[PDB]
Amino acid sequence: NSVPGAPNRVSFAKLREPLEVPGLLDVQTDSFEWLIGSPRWRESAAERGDVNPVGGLEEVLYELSPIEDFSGSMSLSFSDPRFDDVKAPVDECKDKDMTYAAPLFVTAEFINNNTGEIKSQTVFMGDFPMMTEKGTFIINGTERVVVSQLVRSPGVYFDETIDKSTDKTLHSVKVIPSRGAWLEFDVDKRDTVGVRIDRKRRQPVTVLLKALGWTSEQIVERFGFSEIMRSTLEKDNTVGTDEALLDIYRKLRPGEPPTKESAQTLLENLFFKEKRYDLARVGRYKVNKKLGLHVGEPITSSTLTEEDVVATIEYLVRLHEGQTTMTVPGGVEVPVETDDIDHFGNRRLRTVGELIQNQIRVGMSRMERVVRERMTTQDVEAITPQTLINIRPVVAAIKEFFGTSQLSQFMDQNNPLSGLTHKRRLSALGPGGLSRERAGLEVRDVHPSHYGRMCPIETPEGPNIGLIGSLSVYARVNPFGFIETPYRKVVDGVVSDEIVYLTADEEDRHVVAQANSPIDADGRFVEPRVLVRRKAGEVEYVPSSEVDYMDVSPRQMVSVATAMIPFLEHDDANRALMGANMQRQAVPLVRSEAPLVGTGMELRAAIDAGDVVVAEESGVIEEVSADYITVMHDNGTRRTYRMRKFARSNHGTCANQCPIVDAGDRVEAGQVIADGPCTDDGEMALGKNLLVAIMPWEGHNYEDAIILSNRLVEEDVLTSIHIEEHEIDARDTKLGAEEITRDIPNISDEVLADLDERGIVRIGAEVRDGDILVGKVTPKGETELTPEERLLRAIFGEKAREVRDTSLKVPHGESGKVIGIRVFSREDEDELPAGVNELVRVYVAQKRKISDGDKLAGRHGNKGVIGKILPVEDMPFLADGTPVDIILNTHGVPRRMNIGQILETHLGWCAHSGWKVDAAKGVPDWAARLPDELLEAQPNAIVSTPVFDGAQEAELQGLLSCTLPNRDGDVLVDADGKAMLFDGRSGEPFPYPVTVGYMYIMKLHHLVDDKIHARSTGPYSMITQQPLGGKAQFGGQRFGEMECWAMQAYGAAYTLQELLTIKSDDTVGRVKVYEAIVKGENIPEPGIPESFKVLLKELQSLCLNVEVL
Amino acid sequence: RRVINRNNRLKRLIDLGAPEIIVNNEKRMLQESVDALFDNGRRGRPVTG
Amino acid sequence: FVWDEDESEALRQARKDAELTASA
Repeated sequence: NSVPGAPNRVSFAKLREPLEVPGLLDVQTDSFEWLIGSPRWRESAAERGDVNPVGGLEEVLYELSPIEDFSGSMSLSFSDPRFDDVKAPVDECKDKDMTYAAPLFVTAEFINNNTGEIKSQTVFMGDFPMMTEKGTFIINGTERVVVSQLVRSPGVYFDETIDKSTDKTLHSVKVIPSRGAWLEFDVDKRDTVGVRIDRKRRQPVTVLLKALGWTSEQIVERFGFSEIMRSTLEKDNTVGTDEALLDIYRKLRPGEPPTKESAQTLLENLFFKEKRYDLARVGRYKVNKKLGLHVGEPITSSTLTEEDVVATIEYLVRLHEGQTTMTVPGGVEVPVETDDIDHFGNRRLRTVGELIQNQIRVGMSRMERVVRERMTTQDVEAITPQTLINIRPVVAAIKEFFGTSQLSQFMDQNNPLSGLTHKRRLSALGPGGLSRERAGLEVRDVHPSHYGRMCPIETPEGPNIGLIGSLSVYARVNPFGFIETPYRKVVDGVVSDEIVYLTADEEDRHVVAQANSPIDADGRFVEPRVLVRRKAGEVEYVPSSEVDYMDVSPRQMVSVATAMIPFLEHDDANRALMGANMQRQAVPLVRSEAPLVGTGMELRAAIDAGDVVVAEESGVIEEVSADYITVMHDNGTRRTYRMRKFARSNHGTCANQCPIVDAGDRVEAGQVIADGPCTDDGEMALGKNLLVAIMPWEGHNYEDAIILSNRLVEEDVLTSIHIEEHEIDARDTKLGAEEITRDIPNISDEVLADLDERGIVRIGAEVRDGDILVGKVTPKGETELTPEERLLRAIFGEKAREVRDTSLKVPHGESGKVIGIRVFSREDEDELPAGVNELVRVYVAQKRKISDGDKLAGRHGNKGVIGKILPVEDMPFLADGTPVDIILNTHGVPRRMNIGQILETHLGWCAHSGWKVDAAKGVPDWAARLPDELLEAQPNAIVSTPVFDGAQEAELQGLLSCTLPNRDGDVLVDADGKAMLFDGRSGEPFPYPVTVGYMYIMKLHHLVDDKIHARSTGPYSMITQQPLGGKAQFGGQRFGEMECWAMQAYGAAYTLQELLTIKSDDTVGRVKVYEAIVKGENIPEPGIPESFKVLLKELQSLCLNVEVL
Repeated sequence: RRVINRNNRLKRLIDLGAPEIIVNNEKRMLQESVDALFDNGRRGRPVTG
Repeated sequence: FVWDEDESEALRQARKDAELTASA
């Protein structure tokens, strides 16, 4: 529905969602946006209530600004928070290699304090990181990608703690103010007070409490019952806040004349210093959140308060003791209890500006924390709002930040969603964040909540799962890093047709209704009783009659990627998420196809590619051609909207962007306009709805073995091309520099008879390996040779030159046609790194025509190598001739799970083949229901279904029974799954019926050349001359130690030894036997651990002398 | 080096002669520095580039 | 008595040894 270019992949909606697809993607941006704070977002936020939100900026400004000296006589302030505007299709930078950005102006204002005066100055600030419609930032035509680090909400937090000693429940809580130090109270073993602050032994609190002014009375009074503390007033022995205080204070420093400071100053400072003591408003906010506190209090500050301090303290006491709720004076009550890290309300998440903002923050700070410095020194008088500016270091970082911004991580432009996934991708680790070398599984741990939060399934994978992820599906997330699941907030067998974005918490209080659930068409789930998670998410049954809220659909904590394959309910999650991640590693070959089957996700998902040239106006078409297309913006109005092609990925792939229609036709904004990449008929082309079947065969689909057609070739089905950029600079240095001529020493002809006038050939030109390349050259040196030579040269007049004959030449597995020409000169002004005056970068096609053996696959994780190629003929094949797509061993699924593969595929041939319900007279019962409408399948046509919703077996099965028998109204197929092809070879019948079908799959960014290597020899650590592994190099595989042990298990000695010597780095035998070799002869028998020799020396060295004899 | 600077040095002192202390000072100082040779802050403040 | 406990021990060495550092 709601789809301009809509077809219909007819699905199986047994259900309904009034709700509809959010926009995801939005995300950050918005932030950014908000961070910015556009009168957009401004409007945005602005709407949906929202008092006085603020572009993540200001703030900045005001969180410091305005300004002033320490002399209290020069007053600066700010203003004009804002920017200018970019200067490119970005696309420009893209090509133009720089990054995309737009200038910043802002208008602070200094003011004397003496006279007090005026120094505004709408100062420029910075051209700036300018996002993308992809909501992104492709530094210098080059973007990484940032995800947010999950972050359990900071704050003073609570628990019981037992002591096997006595087992007593020394509960407690910390304090953790942003940037504010620490200080914590803790159910003492023996009486009483988990006093000490951010690591200071312990005290009698009140010494601090009283220390601020507290008659031991006042407490006991308000705090005698409240007896354990009474002990505190006991052992507290010492008195006089001050007496303490100062004494404390020593407890602080320690050792120092307790000046009144000791009596207060820093103390307050310490944590009454929003000057520096600076928790988090949201926390701040929290806080109240903690405890129905001031609450009625649109507040904001680091305003520490002994007030609440003690408050929650006696909270402690009251609890350790067991006590439900209770209301502090005024402060409405709170049911007592510890806390949790685990749950997610415990647990916010970060976001750009936020970051940024932090970054930046110090940035100014920094750069800021200077004018101060200078402010002063910067004599009064003529010292303009300018005079003292220099954000430079800011962007320096900032800018920089990206450099280092390890979390910005180059968008794997391998497929769309893949890139997506990358988007929504989410963890909580790294810079300042965790260091997996320190985190208990729990980190990875499951837990209830979780639903409607992030794909249960997917995750990292190596030592990595339970560490990272994304969102679930819908539920937006807090203006403060917390999900926003709306719900079927039910009402009296009549759910309240109503979103309710929810932070798990709260909520937690509430009643877990069930999607997939039969209402009396009214909310009135027709049963009296139901189930539902409870306090512990206690997925508990119950009488329908009682919940507050149901849900928002089925399937939600899901991921998109998650959201992708049915039969789940039959299939290994392991295997699953496996396929999940898998999913991505398709490889947009060429053909473009969609599984005739597949849910709705799909392009409606894919649309969220938001990539395809896609309508902008109900305009009629206009001129068209594969670069763009003029667009009759029917307001007269037009715009030859463009279209890209032949431009590499992060992974070597075109810019292709295939059209749709006709320069004359007529259509309307937002509707499609032209695919391109992973973009089958407006849709991730992703595989091949492909026959094949069931046998494990002649041992070739065995142990992962895999048996594969061939026609394929021919068919071509399997290829695209791939892209290196091809670079090689012209440099500058000692003996001269790095020329790029075309002349060359005793170079072959043609070898040159090929390049351009002065080096490399010309675009779209074919090659191979070795193939020389550049037109480079460099001075050689100056250190004589043997007369012998020269002489020799005199002998052959080959009057040698003297220049470091230098250039480039094609390595291995390499060919195609000329492309790149990023020949960019320093000298030609083309800014570039030192000692260089230019550089080109180039590209070449190569259509990868799919080797067998390799690996592909599709849904049901159901990965699959690519064993053998196999000619057509020679092939089991329709009794109607037509043979397989390939075949399939058995076995795994059993010990695996994923049989939908089976079903789905049944299905496959089905759809692929269509049918019609011959319900006629009446009803296929199992029919008697369901998307009726179908009734049939026009042999082969569009077919989707819901996730946790779709027809059934029997049905499905019975669907089997159903049919669109072929030409000869035939169905070699059995209402059964197993027919009986014969042999494209020997040919005869088979033993028994033949299970078979079809399956779209996908193809792999992982094969030989990805990893096709060894190494005969090459470079060698100018230090530990080991195989200098490298590009030019094959690396030359390293070796293991066990291994060695293996030897041992034999003792080939030598062998190993040898190694150690040889290929290890036997300078000699390397040379030496290398010779031998060269001379092929009873090899220079293994010598001596040489070096080892060193040792000795090495020893001696320390008076160490000794010896064997 | 260092050493060299030293034996060369407080050595080269010798020769001259004076309230030794001086020499002691180095001397040990040397020793030390040596030791350093042996290992660094192994004793006391390890030297650090 | 609102003292946690092992200020000594630790503080007593790091004091002690600390001195020891004063040997350098």
